[PDB]
Amino acid sequence: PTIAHGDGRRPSKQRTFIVVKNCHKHHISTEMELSMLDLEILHSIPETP
Amino acid sequence: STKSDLPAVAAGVEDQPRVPISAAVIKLGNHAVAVESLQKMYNDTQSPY
Repeated sequence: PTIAHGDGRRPSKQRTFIVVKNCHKHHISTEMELSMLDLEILHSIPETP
Repeated sequence: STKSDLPAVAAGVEDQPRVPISAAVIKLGNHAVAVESLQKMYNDTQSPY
C-alpha cells in the first residue's frame, strides 16, 4: 500500500513489486563404511547358535 | 441552557453503538490518556512519518 497524497506534488500511484526469490538447494552427504565380511554372513543363512 | 443544548451539538455521536478498541491507556494525574503509535501505518507505505 501507499498513502494517497493530499497535495499535488506527484500523483500517488499504485505500487506492486514483482520480486523473484531464488531458492537454496543444499546437498548433504556422509559415508558409512561397512565391511564385506559382515555382508557375507548377511547373505548366508544361519543354523547353529 | 447547557442541559437543553446537549442534544444540539451531539449530532448523532451520542447514540452510536459502543465498540471496544485496543489502545494503551495510561493515567496522568486523574485523567486517563490513551497512547498510540501509528508508525506501522507509514512504514508499510514507506512514507516519512
